[PDB]
Amino acid sequence: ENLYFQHMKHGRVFIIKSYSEDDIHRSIKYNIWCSTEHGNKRLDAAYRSMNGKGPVYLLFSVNGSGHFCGVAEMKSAVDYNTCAGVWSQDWKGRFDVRWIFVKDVPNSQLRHIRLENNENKPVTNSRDTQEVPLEKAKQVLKIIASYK
Ligand SMILES: CCc1[nH]c(=O)[nH]c(=O)c1N
Ligand SMILES: [Cl-]
Ligand SMILES: [Cl-]
Repeated sequence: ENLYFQHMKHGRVFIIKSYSEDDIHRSIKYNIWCSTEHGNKRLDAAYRSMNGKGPVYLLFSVNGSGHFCGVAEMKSAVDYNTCAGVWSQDWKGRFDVRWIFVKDVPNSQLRHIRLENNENKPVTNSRDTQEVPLEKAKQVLKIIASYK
């Protein structure tokens, strides 16, 4: 048995959807990310209200790719006035992350997990910065960690 994830009771988990493999590569290399304006606001609020009591996890997936590509933890609030044009298309600001898992996990492994906060759609049909309920997030994390 593996009961690790089933015992975490603090933490918030968001889907990250990127159009760009370049941005993913840059994020892994430099441990930074940037979302949309409303995406940045959502993550920032979750980071600041969490007050170090638990992690904010980011489950990354390239739009159209058919798989998730890894997991990172948010590691700073959003800095909204930073150098422009560092990403594939010319985004306002930056926050620190720490990538803790880089592995392709097919959507087939995950599509049976549905989000009650998103019309019961499969977690694999999420938009950028879709939040995941913690009990579903525990299931997703365990599948990602278990995939070979
Ligand atoms: C700048 C990183 C980023 N952030 C986002 O929210 N959507 C994307 O497609 C993407 N490449
Ligand atoms: Cl890894
Ligand atoms: Cl699919």
